[PDB]
Amino acid sequence: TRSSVLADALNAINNAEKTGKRQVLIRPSSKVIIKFLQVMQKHGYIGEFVYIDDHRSGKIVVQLNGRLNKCGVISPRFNVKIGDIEKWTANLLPARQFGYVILTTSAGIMDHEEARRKHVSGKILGFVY
Amino acid sequence: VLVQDLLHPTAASEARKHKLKTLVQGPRSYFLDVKCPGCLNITTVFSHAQTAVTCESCSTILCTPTGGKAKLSEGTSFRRK
Amino acid sequence: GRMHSAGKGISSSAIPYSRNAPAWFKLSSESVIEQIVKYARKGLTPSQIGVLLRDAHGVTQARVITGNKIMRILKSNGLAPEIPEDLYYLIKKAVSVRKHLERNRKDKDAKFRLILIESRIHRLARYYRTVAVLPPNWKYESATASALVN
Amino acid sequence: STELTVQSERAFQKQPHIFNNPKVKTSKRTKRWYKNAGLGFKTPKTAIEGSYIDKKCPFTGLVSIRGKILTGTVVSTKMHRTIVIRRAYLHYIPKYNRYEKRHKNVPVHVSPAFRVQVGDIVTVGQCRPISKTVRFNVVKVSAAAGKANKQFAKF
Amino acid sequence: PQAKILSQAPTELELQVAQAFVELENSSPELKAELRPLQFKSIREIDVAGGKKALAIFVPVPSLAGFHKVQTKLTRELEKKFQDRHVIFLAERRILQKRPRSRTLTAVHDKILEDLVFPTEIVGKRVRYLVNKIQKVLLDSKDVQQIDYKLESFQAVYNKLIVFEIPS
RNA sequence: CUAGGGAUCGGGUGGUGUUUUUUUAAUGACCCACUCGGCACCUUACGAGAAAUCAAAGUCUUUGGGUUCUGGGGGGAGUAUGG
RNA sequence: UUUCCAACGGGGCCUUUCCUUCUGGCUAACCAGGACUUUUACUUUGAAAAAAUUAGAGUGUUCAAAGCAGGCGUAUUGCUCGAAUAUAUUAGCAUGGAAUAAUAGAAUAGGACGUUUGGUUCUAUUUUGUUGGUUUCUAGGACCAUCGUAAUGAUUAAUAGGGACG
Repeated sequence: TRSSVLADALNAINNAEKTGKRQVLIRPSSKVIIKFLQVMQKHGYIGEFVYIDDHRSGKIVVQLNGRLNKCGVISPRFNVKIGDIEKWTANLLPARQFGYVILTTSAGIMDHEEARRKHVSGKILGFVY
Repeated sequence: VLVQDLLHPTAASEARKHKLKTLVQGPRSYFLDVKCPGCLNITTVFSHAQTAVTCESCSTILCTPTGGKAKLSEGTSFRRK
Repeated sequence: GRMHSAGKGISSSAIPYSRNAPAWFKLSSESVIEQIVKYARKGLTPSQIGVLLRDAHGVTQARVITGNKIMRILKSNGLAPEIPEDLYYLIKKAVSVRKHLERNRKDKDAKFRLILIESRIHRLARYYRTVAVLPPNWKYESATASALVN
Repeated sequence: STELTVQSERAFQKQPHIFNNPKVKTSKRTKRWYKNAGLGFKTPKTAIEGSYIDKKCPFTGLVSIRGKILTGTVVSTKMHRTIVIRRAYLHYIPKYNRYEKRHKNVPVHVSPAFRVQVGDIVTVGQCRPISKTVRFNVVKVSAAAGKANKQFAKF
Repeated sequence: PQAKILSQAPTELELQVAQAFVELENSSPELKAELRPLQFKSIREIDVAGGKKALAIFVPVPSLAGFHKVQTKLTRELEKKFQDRHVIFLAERRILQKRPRSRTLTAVHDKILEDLVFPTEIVGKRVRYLVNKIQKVLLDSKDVQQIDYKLESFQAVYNKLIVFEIPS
């Protein structure tokens, strides 16, 4: 079972990048994963990607430039206050002056500093670089 | 794989590789619109048939069902698509 | 991954992208609907309907050129089955296993093979009590799993 | 059960101090005191046009509504003129940043104006203490069965 | 813009081109019985570059089943009278008080997606991101009879409310 | 998800495909290809492990796909006691 | 601060992006008035969170630990600074936020857009003539006879399972 399609996402791109690819075929995929990857392309850790479609789940193809070292889901999807995101920074991020945990929230999906900017904090999704 | 999108591969490389593993899904088998030697009425049996066709004029069993695809009785005119 | 079997399997019916009648089949929807209504009043289970007269009359499926699926067809006709198609034939498997259970008493795999079928009938009875297509007063029982098919 | 002409008890159930006038007999023929419950509650039309009494009904009797109002689902209507609801919720533990399923049973008096079933959805309000367990009284029945009156007569 | 064969749902432009609205109940034995019941709501001309307007004919839903058997013939029979203008028949679908799920707000124009052309269906969305910006979506086909040549106005038709590169 | 392979066996196909012979490729079986099922092997180990070794005993300090049962130094001891 | 080139923000509005209906102040700026483009889980801003502890101005208690104390001239009969804030999740109480998870409408269409029409429960702020037995038209809900309404309801057939048949 693919209990989290978002988990049997980027683990696939771990098994592509650590094994040295430039793309992988992600199926299934959701708007969870679609907006997740739009956020990642907006940060530009990964590069250009395309959603191709069937009358089934759907596929995504990514064209990065290497800078995706590691991502991962932080399942279970913990619910975080404003001051407590910075706890989650120093546990599992490389340095202060880069690196993004991202969040799903009632303001959609954005990293924890846009949460600091647009002044909410919501449920965890993953850590991305 | 190096630099090509997978809308832009060598196309037919994965085309026979077990229908659903291809870049999208497309079924294996085919349709046939053929006519019996007893009526010359177009009797569309499926390629991978599971039903032994009694003729529409005769009572002749004009196919024998087998796995994979079925085994017709000879006398069926074929044509393309 | 199979339940109750410990094996891997792919029994394929895959569907390409396009929805409507694509290229060649020249009948209207009314023609194939009245064909399926002809098939439906023959008084057999929907497996036996499809396996014969999707294969002998050029019918693609009962959903693409037709529009209304088969258990929706029979309930608009008054010939909707009691327990639809698959719980009945799993009770038929239970019939076969339980009639071989007293041909010989110590067929020990038959004690193991009834449990899997009985468990899947429990799940199907529970799912058909979920969406309320089975009446939730009756319960499946081995004292009704050999007098209800044949 | 109770057999309206509701005085199956040893003592005449009536509205206290409400006085059906026996000398003058005229086109009144219904002296039934009822109150609003407060808080925007539609009164049940049984209570306007009923013969039951129920001292602890929030629409006809000497109780009141205050402070708390609570949702939940029914269970175990096998008592008389009262139900028990059970509220589920998620306790929190910060050792693990996680939750925990718990439930609480509230024994809440029910009116005869409403008629319920084990599995409906209730909304109750706090009242003065009625018995040991009971501090609540059923005031809105949001039954969400799904209209199975003739739903089996289906196409 | 007046006369006959509709059930009187008028717009201010019906009859300057449409002898099909007046005089194809006169040149038809049984297309008489086909065109005369049909309605259409409104007519929008839409400018695409070259002074090239497309007429979004707001045909209702119950005029698509037998209209497919005349859309092969009628889309060029207004190309016989007015040229450098174009005819595209659109239908109107429900947006989904109490509202259901099935055909919500983009599945409204999912059946306004295949119905720029006819009859070769679809093969799928191929949506690009930084070139949801340009939004590739393709077809597969059997034939070419109104695909592959009038599509460069159809690019400007759709994506405001099967994007038009198709390798046969 | 990735290696990389010549075979296996259970199925599916027939090359202007080679021979007994249904009649060049029939019964069957083949070289060249292709598919999913079971049993295996060995390579450089990218990843590990303390190490023998492991294509999983991986994708874990760059620590979180889901779920179940155990272990906390050696003994005393799977002993006493109780269920 | 006159300000040419681009860049970070949300809004008035618009390319079916309903952003609603409701009208006295009115000729929607915003105030009463009938329904929300569903209810919980989540989170954001207030409020409650005793004082004493913990963090810190300022104060030469001789530095301090302390303490909330105190400083200034013609000392001419007086002048005059203070004794902050930070914090404390669940539970409880208020509102958005519009993902996540949940709960599913409209498969009878015995339902919505019904601006429709016989008929049912109705009806007195009333005007009736001052107040109560006898009434209507009538403001405000529901459906059968009943059809006019826009675009009238089947999100998939899963490289997840259950059947049939070969």
